[PDB]
Amino acid sequence: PQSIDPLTNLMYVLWLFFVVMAWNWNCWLIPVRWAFPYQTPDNIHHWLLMDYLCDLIYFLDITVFQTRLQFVRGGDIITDKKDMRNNYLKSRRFKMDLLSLLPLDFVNPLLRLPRCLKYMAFFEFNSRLESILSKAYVYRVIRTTAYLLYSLHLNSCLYYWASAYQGLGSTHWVYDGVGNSYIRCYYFAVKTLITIGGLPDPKTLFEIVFQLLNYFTGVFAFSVMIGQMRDVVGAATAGQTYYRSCMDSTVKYMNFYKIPKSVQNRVKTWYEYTWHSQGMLDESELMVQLPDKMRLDLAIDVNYNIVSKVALFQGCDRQMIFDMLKRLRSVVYLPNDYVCKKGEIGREMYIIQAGQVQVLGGPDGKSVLVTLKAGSVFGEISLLAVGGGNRRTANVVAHGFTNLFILDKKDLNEILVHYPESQKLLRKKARRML
Amino acid sequence: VVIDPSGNTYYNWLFCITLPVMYNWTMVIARACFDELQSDYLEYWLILDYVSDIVYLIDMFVRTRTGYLEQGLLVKEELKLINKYKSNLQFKLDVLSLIPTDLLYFKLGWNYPEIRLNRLLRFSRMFEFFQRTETRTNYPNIFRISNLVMYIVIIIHWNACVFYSISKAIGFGNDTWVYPDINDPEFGRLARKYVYSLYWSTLTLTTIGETPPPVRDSEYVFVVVDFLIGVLIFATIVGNIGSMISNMNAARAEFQARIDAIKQYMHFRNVSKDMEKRVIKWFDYLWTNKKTVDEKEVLKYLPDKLRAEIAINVHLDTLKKVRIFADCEAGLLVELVLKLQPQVYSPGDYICKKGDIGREMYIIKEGKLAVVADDGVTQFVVLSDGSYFGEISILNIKGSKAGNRRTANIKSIGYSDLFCLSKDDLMEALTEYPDAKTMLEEKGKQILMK
Amino acid sequence: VVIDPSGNTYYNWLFCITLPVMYNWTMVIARACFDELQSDYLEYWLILDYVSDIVYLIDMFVRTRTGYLEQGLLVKEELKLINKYKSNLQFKLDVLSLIPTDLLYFKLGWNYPEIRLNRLLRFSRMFEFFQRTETRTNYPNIFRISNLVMYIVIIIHWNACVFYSISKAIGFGNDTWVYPDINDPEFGRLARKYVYSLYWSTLTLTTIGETPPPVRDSEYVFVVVDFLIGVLIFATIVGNIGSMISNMNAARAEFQARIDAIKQYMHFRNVSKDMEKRVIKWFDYLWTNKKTVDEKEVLKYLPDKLRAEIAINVHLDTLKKVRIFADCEAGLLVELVLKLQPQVYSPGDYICKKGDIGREMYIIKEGKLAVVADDGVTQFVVLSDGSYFGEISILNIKGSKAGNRRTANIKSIGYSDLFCLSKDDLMEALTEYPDAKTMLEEKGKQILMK
Amino acid sequence: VVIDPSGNTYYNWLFCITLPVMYNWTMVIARACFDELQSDYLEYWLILDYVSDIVYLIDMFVRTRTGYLEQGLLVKEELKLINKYKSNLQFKLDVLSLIPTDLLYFKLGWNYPEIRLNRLLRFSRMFEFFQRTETRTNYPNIFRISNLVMYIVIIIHWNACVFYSISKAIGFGNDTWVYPDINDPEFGRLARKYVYSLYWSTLTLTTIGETPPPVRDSEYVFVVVDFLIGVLIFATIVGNIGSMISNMNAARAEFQARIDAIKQYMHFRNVSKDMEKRVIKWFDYLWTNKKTVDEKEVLKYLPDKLRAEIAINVHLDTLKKVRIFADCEAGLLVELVLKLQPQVYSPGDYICKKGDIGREMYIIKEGKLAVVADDGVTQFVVLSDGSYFGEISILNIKGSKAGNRRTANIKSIGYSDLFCLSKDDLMEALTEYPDAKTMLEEKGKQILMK
Ligand SMILES: Nc1nc2c(ncn2[C@@H]2O[C@@H]3COP(=O)(O)O[C@H]3[C@H]2O)c(=O)[nH]1
Ligand SMILES: Nc1nc2c(ncn2[C@@H]2O[C@@H]3COP(=O)(O)O[C@H]3[C@H]2O)c(=O)[nH]1
Ligand SMILES: Nc1nc2c(ncn2[C@@H]2O[C@@H]3COP(=O)(O)O[C@H]3[C@H]2O)c(=O)[nH]1
Ligand SMILES: Nc1nc2c(ncn2[C@@H]2O[C@@H]3COP(=O)(O)O[C@H]3[C@H]2O)c(=O)[nH]1
Repeated sequence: PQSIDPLTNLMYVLWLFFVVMAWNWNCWLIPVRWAFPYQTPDNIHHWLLMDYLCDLIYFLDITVFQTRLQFVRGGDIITDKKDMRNNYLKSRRFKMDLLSLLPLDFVNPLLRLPRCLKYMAFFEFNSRLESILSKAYVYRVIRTTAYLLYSLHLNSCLYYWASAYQGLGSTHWVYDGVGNSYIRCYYFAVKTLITIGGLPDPKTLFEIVFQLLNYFTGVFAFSVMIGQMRDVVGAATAGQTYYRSCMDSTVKYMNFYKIPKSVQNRVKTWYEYTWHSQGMLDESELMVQLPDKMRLDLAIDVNYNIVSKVALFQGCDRQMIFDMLKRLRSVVYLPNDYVCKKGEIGREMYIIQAGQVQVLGGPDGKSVLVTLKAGSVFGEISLLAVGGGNRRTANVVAHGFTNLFILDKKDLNEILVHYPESQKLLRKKARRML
Repeated sequence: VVIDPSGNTYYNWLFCITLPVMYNWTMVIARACFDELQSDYLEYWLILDYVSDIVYLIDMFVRTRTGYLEQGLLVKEELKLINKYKSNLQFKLDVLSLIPTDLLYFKLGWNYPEIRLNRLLRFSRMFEFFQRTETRTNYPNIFRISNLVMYIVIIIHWNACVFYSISKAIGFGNDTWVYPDINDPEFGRLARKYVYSLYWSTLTLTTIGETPPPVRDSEYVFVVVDFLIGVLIFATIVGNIGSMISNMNAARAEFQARIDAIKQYMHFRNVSKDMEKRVIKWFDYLWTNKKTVDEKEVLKYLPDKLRAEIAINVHLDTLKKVRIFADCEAGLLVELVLKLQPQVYSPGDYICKKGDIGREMYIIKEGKLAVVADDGVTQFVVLSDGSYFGEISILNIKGSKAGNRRTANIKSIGYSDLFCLSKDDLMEALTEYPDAKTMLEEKGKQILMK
Repeated sequence: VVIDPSGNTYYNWLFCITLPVMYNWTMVIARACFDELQSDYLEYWLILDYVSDIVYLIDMFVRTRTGYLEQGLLVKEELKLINKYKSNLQFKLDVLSLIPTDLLYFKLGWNYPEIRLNRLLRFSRMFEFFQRTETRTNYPNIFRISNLVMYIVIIIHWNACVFYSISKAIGFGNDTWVYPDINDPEFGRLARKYVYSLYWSTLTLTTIGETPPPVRDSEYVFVVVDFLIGVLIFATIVGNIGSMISNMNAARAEFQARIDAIKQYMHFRNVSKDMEKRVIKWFDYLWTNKKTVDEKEVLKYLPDKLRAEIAINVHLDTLKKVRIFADCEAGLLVELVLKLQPQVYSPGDYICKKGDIGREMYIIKEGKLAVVADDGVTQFVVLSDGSYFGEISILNIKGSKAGNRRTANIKSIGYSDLFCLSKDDLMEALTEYPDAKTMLEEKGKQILMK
Repeated sequence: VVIDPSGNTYYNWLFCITLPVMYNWTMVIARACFDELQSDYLEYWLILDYVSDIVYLIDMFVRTRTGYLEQGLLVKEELKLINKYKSNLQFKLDVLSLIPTDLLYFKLGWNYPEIRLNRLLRFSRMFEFFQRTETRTNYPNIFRISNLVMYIVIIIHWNACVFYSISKAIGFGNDTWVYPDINDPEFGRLARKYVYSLYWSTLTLTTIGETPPPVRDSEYVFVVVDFLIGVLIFATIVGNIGSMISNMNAARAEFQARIDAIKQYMHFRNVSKDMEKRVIKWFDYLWTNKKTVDEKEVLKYLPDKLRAEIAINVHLDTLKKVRIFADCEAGLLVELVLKLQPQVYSPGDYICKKGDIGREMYIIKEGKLAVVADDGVTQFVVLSDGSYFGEISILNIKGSKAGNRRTANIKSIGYSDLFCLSKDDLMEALTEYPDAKTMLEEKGKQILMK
């Protein structure tokens, strides 16, 4: 495609994953080639081929692929081929990528350290992989693990360089010289940065200096990795921890006043159902963080159609309807619980978002006049009254766990003073029925 | 039929199925790695494994009988429950758990009991029981700490089994890193084998070292990987334990942070010693009588009806003691008990004063309040629990002597806890039932003339 | 009674009971585990034990004499205090702690001082003293760090005693893990025994290791258990101390977080360097004079009475210099002190502009303010501290031009820390005293006629 | 000129006085403990000490020239500054630091550099410079990392000096724990001495062990105390690192939690897939363009004038394009920009709908507006950056085709960010500037003519 957008078109994610693999090969393979003798002339062609392939990926990305990305300028996405290339040239990431690709002919693998400077591609890949896939905290755990492994990798390479500088097998501290020759240095690195100990003691001044600096760096490095892991697992379970903390605060509140186990069981059941269904403990707390337009659009999608159908609300201003939806509050009623009781007045409009309620009638109740399902609206007549002059004609009982959007008097009345035409229209409708 | 997941019998069955799962997660790997433990108690492990398989079968049956919540309602018909279970991944996990892999005992002998690793796929039942136990128990943070300690024990035990199996594969007594030779009578004991393996597991997972260094590439790889696990998995669980311990004293930490902030403010402003001691006495009184917790923040996320059910039981004595409320209102009190906010007053202070605008109505909960003229040398009458005052400044009578101002002042002897009823909240809760208000105008008519 | 637990006398006794409790928590296990410590200083330990028991009797007498709160009032009746103490669990804990077990000295011998392992059941007094000190002391973070370090020292000392006991039960010198032989002159010293046990406990609990490996199964099990204690119980307290030392300057941390947020906003928005320098200078001024703390968000947890008293006490010098109140009877200042909202203005800042519809009245507490001309160069009147201004636009008066607009513009010559009384809140307070109203109106007419 | 504390020259002198305090807090104890360090470089140490003393004298002079604030005004009077400086404890500390103890070098020889430990009492200037740096630096977390690392280096260096002094007092080579014999040329090197002491201190203070076990009782006591101090230090390091990490991820983790919450809300509420996709794209645009931060919460701590001019400087490109700002009045924007609330709109959103009552007036700073008809295809006119609309509904006109209603369907083409200004707040600003009001009404009448 001529124009590629980052939000979708997962082929962009795949290519960028290939770029991240090339960058990871450069970052992980330069120190293990500079320090260790693994870059033998017997297999130098394999190393050169892999480096040339990574450079080819870098060149392809900087020249033909990145210039096809469409950008936003003043809220408008630009699709022109020349404009995308010009904004790429003006971008900082192209300058970093161009500084990354430099010709260093001079076989030394330490000359490819510019290739490690293409780090903004990795951070962008991180951002999109947080965007595309749900449960992104496991990728953050994997990424912090990879950071710790790369730090251990670098420490192992430095330790092997120091051992080769002093001479392998010269004393107990340096690498003795038998084995895989990389897992031994990685063992030294993992025992040094995390500061387990158990390593051979350093004898010479250079060895003691290296061990001192390595332990001092590794203390802060290990602190950084454990802090990142703690922050990631805290952010993953921040909602769970907050919900649990609120639940046990309520439980100890009811236990402090010796509230009977029936009410406590009802409260715990409501907490469990709310957390399992909504995924959150409050709705207004999330709603107020969103912008006003997004909150209004969310209100329209969920229940504007339901509000529009009812006859009393018909004839209103459009903004009249749009304002009342932002003030509907979601309340969960437990099964076999009376939403409305006969003998008490009504001032609350009830919109059944989920579940079903039963209207009780006949002698002493105990009969179902109607079973209102989701989307059914009852109690609207209670809104339009002088106040206290209306009564619930029949008992309304929640047959199951029912989520109802509620609008109540003196919360709609403060919306009426905003729109006088709606005020007089609702007054005329109220006096017409009575 | 049906089994209700919210019922107590479902939790009892969760406890009854967790024990086979915990036994499988503990003892199967131990018998697989420590072969003597498989051979010495074969007549016991066979019975325990058959009992665990029977309980697994009964659990599979239970999951074909328990209901699920759709549209907030519990399903009662058996066919829909069976279809819902069979269409879920849990049925596949249970089938893979109860695959008859024990028939491989004939081919592989009794020496290899790791054919029962498929039965660890019912970890969902154990996790569900642990999740349900947190809400049910009265000490949930303690249970969560104990569960994390149990997870630590499981990880350490599994690492001990892995280390012993790796030493067995490499060879006992071959090197200084592996477990020593079994033919040694000191290390030949099964208890010694498991306990030394647990020792190595604990010191390697907790990043202690103090173990013989690896001498082989495979040993080096396993040691590096196991310290990696201890840094990444073990230390994360330890930090989680610290987090739960901090959340145990989160209220303590927040209240003490408030006290420290107030004292630091008063330290810089050079507040007098008497006022500082008064503030310290007030905070010490709040801590001593367990009044640090506020019901407004605790009960923030609750339905109005459920919060009414909570608040009626807490304040049952006070609202039944007051004559006007819970006797003539007939439903207005339910609206009032949410709007009332608790407030504590120090001894000797004036809750309300003459000539000051009154914005709320005051209802006594557990306080002793007196009526004084100007200074408090003499008191006309003491107000016991349930007596109400301050309603005159909220609503005025026709032809009132005074308007929007307090007629008298009430002094607080002792530390008085009492409800507050805001003017706008009282207006909202009073416009709904005008009928019971006539006693309030009667009282106002009697008390304003004198 | 009574002892008045909120008083200073009860707190002074809380320290006098904390010392025997800490001694019993510290040295009873030391005498029990180290036989030489009990045997060598037996007279000193007997004297200290008798003193601690006497203080325990006095503490029980105090708890009988201490006064609780019923109906918010202190209880002076002795029999009611006896019934309240005895019905509590604390009486049972004190009795069980004070059961005389010293008779077992005649049965088990003088070398068994673990019979006093009940006298540390009175940990409630020590914990109450620590909770009361944390509120009372001027350095709560330092005291919390010291208390948790004391808990660490107690845990390490107890683990040292346990390790020495396990070495004693197994036998000294039987294994390389246990404490060496007592017959050794270097290791036979009591000081050496205790300090090597302390060193071993410090290595094991602080996750160091560097100890001889265990030889026996019981030794391996105890090492595993104690390393788990060090990782779980010890390191949680360690992390708590780390977080507390990291969060010693909570107000400074919040201020710095605000600085980082504003600086990141300025860096992202490419604001000019001069504006960033001005913001940095303003925040340096805020931090240097300790204006970073906001008493509106700090004192809001206090009751309104005590918050008003603190606000009176802090600003006692500047409100008495204001001529619009605290003049006729020095009683008006109580009402409007809560409505004072403190504001800080930079030099060269026009606090009041000509023609603006001012919604508040500003009372100068700190800083020098100038009445400015139209051009902005000529200043007519320089207003010092205690001089009120901006009182024209708040209230409308008959026969005046621009009643809802400022008659003059006011700038701050230097930094000014002045309150702003709102327009609506002053109307409530000014209606009480008509003399203040007519004085303000007369002064306004006098300054407005020209 | 006098020296102002907020100026950059005071910061420069803070750095120039921190440099000798850096030298004195580290090298003085090193020369005191490492005698070969003092003896070999005696000329260099004498020159550096004399330079540090001269800088201390100049700092004492500067403290007299530093001008504090009385009544928010800089104190330029020399005598008042002299009296203020000498009254503080800092003058006593500076006098104690500069007490001549170099004369004790004649009595105590050249091998006693710890007589200059009184010069460590100027740590206040060091900490004042370091807290001044943290506020003004553009990289505060990098500086916090550097500050913590340098503090750990200083403490490790001091503990290394303490360990070397302890080894010197006990005797080099007498025990395996102490530093080995200095007569051995490999151990006798000064660099070797300092580096191994620093290595021992790093191992002990960062909880690694890997040191020879103590032999003497005093060595055991010192090692236990040093290990406990090191555990506290490592805990402080971990707490600081975690706090810093949390602070860096404060905004990002909160935004991601908001993303997870809105996704869960949409999954629960059966929100349509088109709106869900639009909202996810909206949030991706907000995060990628760094528009998720709000100006109200970050900048609320700033003064109103400072925040207003910051908002002017940030939006300087778009405010000049608006026909009401910097066109006729040139100075309405400084008082009106505080009332502008930023808002973001996704593509396809409707800013206003024809037939709807108007509430705010919209100012475009970025984005493109369609002004679409009812069909949804054709656009009457395109709106660019720096424009304004929505003003004719809130403006009151006696003769209007539509009364207090929107006259067009405004549609955002894509991701338009606007400033909304409430009607009443605009009317407050419009009354003070009648010239700005008249042209706005003329433009409204002209646009309502057609
Ligand atoms: N009384 C009664 N109410 C019904 C019936 N069917 C539905 N309802 C609804 O039950 C509601 C109870 O509260 P309202 O009286 O406000 O409004 C009532 C109607 O919306 C019916 O057959 N009888
Ligand atoms: N004026 C007056 N008020 C009383 C008396 N006894 C109780 N009160 C209450 O004290 C309250 C103080 O505030 P209000 O004037 O609002 O209402 C007053 C009454 O509710 C009394 O004897 N005289
Ligand atoms: N107009 C005027 N105001 C003064 C003078 N001295 C002090 N002020 C105060 O400056 C204030 C500016 O705002 P206001 O007009 O509200 O009230 C004004 C007075 O309170 C003076 O001499 N003339
Ligand atoms: N009526 C009208 N308004 C326009 C036109 N072009 C831009 N606008 C602006 O769009 C605004 C929408 O809200 P208003 O009706 O308050 O005011 C409108 C004008 O400011 C146009 O062609 N006709």
